[PDB]
Amino acid sequence: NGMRPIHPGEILREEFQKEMGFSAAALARALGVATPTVNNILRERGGVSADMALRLSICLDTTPEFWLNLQTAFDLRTAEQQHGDEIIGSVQRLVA
Amino acid sequence: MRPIHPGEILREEFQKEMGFSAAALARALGVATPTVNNILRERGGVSADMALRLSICLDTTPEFWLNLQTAFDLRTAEQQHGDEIIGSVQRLVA
Repeated sequence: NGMRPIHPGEILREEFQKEMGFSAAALARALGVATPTVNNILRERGGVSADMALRLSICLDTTPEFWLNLQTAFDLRTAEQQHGDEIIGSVQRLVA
Repeated sequence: MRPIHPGEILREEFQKEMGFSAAALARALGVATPTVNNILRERGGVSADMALRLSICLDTTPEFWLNLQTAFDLRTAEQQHGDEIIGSVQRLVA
């Protein structure tokens, strides 16, 4: 298929939210961002930016790489799933 | 630590080394020459799609490029909005 893309919002929701019990608005206030931004990420609609990842790391006690690496892994897995065969068929390696 | 754009690594460690033109790279990548130039000139970032293309083309992993991009964006964010971020975020209370 292969392995399912994991949106950072899934981690935010399943591992942080489900346990700590915060609302979207509560998280937003602590992040210093607007609630709709948080709403987008939790619903896995919007990605995590460098600014957001820094905010999350302070707010939830993580590194900011944790979040951006989740984002790029998701984005890569998605690009592979969506465009992987087309890319493999159209790119030539360059050794000189 | 100041930021390193992935395009600098593409330009200095691959282009300068192997001596290809921007156009030759774009042809091999299956993309437009201005798309390559925007990275080489450090005006734009490397997307997942571009990272995949580069990885095939230059025998790298795609993560190699994305992690360079992630590092650049974080370092940049910290350098320009770090104080603003520290001043506006509170540890969430469980």
